[PDB]
Amino acid sequence: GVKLHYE
Amino acid sequence: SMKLDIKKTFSNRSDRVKGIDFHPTEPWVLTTLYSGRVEIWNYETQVEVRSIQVTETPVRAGKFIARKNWIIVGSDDFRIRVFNYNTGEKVVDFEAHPDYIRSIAVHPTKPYVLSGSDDLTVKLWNWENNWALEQTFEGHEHFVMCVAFNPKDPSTFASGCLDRTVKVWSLGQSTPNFTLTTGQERGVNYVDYYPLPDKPYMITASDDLTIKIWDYQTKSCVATLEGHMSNVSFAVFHPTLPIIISGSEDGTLKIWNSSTYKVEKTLNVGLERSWCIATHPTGRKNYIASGFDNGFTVLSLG
Repeated sequence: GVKLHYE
Repeated sequence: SMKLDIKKTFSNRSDRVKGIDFHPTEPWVLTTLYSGRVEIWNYETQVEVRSIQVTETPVRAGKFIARKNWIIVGSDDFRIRVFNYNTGEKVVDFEAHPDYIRSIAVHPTKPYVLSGSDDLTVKLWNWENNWALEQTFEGHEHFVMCVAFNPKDPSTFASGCLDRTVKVWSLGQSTPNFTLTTGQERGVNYVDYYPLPDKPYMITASDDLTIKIWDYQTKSCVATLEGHMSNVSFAVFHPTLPIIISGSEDGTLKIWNSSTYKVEKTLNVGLERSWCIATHPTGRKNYIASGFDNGFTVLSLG
């Protein structure tokens, strides 16, 4: 799934 | 107005630095990297003290526990690990949350560690009780991005969350003493306490480009600091100088006057996006350090 604040 | 005499003490390039911390008595800085590596640098001699490939995943959180000669680190593989920095020994290694660890805070006197996670919780660990999970704090509704003890009353702590709130909690109690509805509509990435006894202040930073100052007794917003041009990764009060230091995905550090709340200096250190901050805990040389996409820098102020 999409992970916010991935960076 | 302010006289700032900013000197670069040491900078080195590395993979993206997500966590950073100063040792209180040795001239060392810890960096934790997106590559899964952690580094301890002596910033006076400019020599690496120790480094460890901890994991293959990002290590977003790292702190010294100087009274135990340890570093503690948390990573996207869900695990807390502790290493003795004199020997390299791995003291403990356990799954702390079922999701990313964003932030670790260490109690100033008791053997307590807090971890904040994408699992929506903060957890309290006691290293003098076999690293027991002593408490889980539930109530946030999105990723917990930052945890910090109140240095003047570390029976309480604050969590900052992408649910747009800060919650302040008491150890041993299951609901927040209060929740600050920050009005930072893209979430809270960072929360910090003003460290001196004269002001009961906290500070929050957001993807909405703002920094806000809060009085934790009145629960009111004292000031909003605008000027960053992309997500604000952190904002802290300096322990000895009357300034706030913030950093952003705009590539800058900003130093703001802590009485007028106006910007005093913008620094582009040339390492692309800024992610993390540390202030030397005794105010030695007024040192600060920040971690970026392309490395870290240690600066002496005034």
